Amino acid sequence: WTFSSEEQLARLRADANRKFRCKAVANGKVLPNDPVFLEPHEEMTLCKYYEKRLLEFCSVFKPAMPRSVVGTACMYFKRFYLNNSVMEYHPRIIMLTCAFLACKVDEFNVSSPQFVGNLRESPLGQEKALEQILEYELLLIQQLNFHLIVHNPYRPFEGFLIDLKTRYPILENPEILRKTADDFLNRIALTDAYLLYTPSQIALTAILSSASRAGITMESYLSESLMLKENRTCLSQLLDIMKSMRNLVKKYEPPRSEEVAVLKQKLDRCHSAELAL
Amino acid sequence: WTFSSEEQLARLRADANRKFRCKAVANGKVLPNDPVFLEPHEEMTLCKYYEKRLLEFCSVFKPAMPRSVVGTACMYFKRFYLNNSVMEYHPRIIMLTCAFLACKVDEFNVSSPQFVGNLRESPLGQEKALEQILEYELLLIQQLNFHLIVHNPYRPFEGFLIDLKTRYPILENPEILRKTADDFLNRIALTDAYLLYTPSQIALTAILSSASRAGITMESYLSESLMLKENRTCLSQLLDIMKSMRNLVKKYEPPRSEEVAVLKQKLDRCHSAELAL
Repeated sequence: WTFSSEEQLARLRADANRKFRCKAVANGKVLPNDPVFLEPHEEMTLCKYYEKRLLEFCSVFKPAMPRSVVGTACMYFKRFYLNNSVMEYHPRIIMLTCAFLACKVDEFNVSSPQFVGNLRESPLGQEKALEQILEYELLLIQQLNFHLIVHNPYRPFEGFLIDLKTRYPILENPEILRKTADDFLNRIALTDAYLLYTPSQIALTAILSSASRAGITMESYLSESLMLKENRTCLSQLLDIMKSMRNLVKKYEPPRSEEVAVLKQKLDRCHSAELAL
Repeated sequence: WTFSSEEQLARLRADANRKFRCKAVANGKVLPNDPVFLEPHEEMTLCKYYEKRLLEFCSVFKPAMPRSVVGTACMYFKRFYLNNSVMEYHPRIIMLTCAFLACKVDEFNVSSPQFVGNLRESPLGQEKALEQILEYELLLIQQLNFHLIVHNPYRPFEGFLIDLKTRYPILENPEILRKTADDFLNRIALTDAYLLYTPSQIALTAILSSASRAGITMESYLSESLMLKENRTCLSQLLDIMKSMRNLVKKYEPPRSEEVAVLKQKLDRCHSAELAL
């Protein structure tokens, strides 16, 4: 569950898209080239959109949801779709299933009625969503190969922040660093970076690249402090990895208002006709 | 998930009982020798009772539930409690969670509202049960070590029945054999036999021991047909294994009406006071 390239994820996602196309066509009600089907690239936009809808949900989640939970939930959502089609299991539901499962896994103390209680729908509407999470729970757990422990960036982040503040007492005002570094971490979390690097490299990139966004530079930081090494890197590599992630977020295209509007409708029209009977 | 003795399961169950006692006592509200706690032997009675309540539920389950499902569900229930206390997770709920998970795992086509629809409770009461299954789903899956595939006796049973009817055309009236052998299989399913032997040995014992209950004896059956061997046994062992299971069901003490009434009340009084805060 930590891959070697954007190409490797591209392939997996493509496979998932074909597998459904073939299943749908196999179950007769549609021709192989029917434009009802979403293209891998279209699935992606919808996933970007839902991952954002996922983030919003967690942000407003009244019983204040810890960042370990929101991070875990997003990792699930991503991994699910590396080999599953948006056309087969609706991401509106899978998204909410990832949040719930994540609360359970991370032992975040919240009951299901409390959880669905955070949805802007009538009491029965919310009960209905609770029902759908029961439907997809095992599916989600199975599609994750039963590997539910996900290591988030927030832990090594707090550690790097600690390292800096005691090592460079000048910046004893990290309250500014943290907020910036958090903003940047959120952007990385929206790319495939979580599936591509260690959470430490991810935490490190958020901090060094945010302090730097601020102007300040600790030219002796990596060398002096990080003579130590936990996640594979003779300094140089790390510098390239940071350049790599820093690039990923630079080239991240957010879902656009209207395309989503179209693709949602396609996705809805897809779940509408029995393609999966 | 196939053990070497009733002693091995006895130990596991005992451990589970102590672990809770210690957790409860650790969380202060109770003394180590408080009679509120159930003894391992008492847990057992309650489990026998619930496994029967489990069987009844599946029997009346309107969208006719296949025997693979009911068998799988009972295996879960048993395995859950090999290392978990009835005092900690109520078997009324775990029982229903095992049924649901089993429908999902075996791909028995039934939705959650359909499932809970089979409970003799008001619409909200049933929704409440659906909620509790969502609560315990992951727990159940985790406590099963993520091993959800359970091989039932019904498959090799149908095969042995086929073997007999073509090999001894006299008994071409197996409709009688089957019903008897099924009745006996139900009795084995209530003992630890499922956790102790292969489903083939279990299927074989149900058939050979039921034909025999009927009077008829095929002295050339094992030797002539079963020169073949899939599950460890130089004839002799098998004969001893059949003697073993045949013994287990002989010495199975069903839960008694009033003791249950008491133990339920103890169990309820247990879940009543916060022992698990």
